Amino acid sequence: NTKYNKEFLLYLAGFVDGDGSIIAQIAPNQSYKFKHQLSLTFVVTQKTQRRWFLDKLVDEIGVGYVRDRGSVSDYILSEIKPLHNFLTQLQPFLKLKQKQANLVLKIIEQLPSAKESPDKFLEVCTWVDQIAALNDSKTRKTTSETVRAVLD
Amino acid sequence: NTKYNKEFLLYLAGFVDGDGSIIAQIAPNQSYKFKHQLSLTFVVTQKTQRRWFLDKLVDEIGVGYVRDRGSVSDYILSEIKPLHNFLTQLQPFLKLKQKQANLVLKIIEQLPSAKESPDKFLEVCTWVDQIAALNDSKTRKTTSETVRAVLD
DNA sequence: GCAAAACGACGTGAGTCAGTTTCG
DNA sequence: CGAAACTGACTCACGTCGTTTTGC
Ligand SMILES: [Ca+2]
Ligand SMILES: [Ca+2]
Repeated sequence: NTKYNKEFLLYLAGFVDGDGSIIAQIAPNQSYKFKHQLSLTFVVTQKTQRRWFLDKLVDEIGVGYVRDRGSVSDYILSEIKPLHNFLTQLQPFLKLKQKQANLVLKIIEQLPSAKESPDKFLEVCTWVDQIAALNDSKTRKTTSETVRAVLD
Repeated sequence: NTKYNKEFLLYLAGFVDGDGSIIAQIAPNQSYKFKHQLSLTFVVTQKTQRRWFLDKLVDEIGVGYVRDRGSVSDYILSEIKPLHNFLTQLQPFLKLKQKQANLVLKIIEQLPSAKESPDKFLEVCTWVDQIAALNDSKTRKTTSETVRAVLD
């Protein structure tokens, strides 16, 4: 559990509100109990000629990694534990994505419960819909309504 | 000559490195002694549905305004001296556009003498080429090069 | 004659997902 | 099984200028 400097968090919260992304997804995957994986992702996108900035975040956040997708690169942090510790500290400084940040935090906290019950998992999927709605979601396919139909 | 709150500046700098833009332009205009106006502009672009964020900036920076362009809107600050005061205080916290911010300040401090000497005017235009160089310039037409219309 | 506002647009540089695979 | 990586791409939401006009 790394403790982050407020100055670094204040700046990062602004950069995140600008070019960052707090994403919650429901991925159909037949190897999971309820046939769907609950995926959470903290992302920061930037032109690849500026990847040093993203490479810099890896070092300062102390976790995560950068992937190059061509003309653009992404800083990615998926690990649940480090994501919770990070978002807890960043959250109070966010202005545009504070809500989704808190929704993610809530989900990580209900993960073990979600795995125990179909109605809890369904409820959590509902947390996901709200995050998507808060974002500028444009190509979403799997919603909680998709997960419900899975019943029988 | 307002003094801004440190934390407000930390966040804004991040947001600026994210969705902002420090623009320097040489705009051809016959009413000017040297046939070109030196234009400087601080801009923050955002989806129109999130215009509220841009309106809040107007109040917190205490100068400037927001313009609508359809799906997107912009917070714009062109006033030379308030811009200088603003950038001076923001500059120390920028990480991706700190260079262009300093160039703009340097350009401002030098405006009064560039109008005096044709060669000074050209050197300062060099400053705007540099700023464009630092940004992700893609549709630029007027450079210190074209300003060699001075040779006459 | 120049500061500052108005108005418009190119070509991305992002955001926000989807789908498939890995392996403790 | 399930956390986390890996590979992929749609649809913009931006960035970064250009031209023209207002106005003291
Ligand atoms: Ca943005
Ligand atoms: Ca950006």
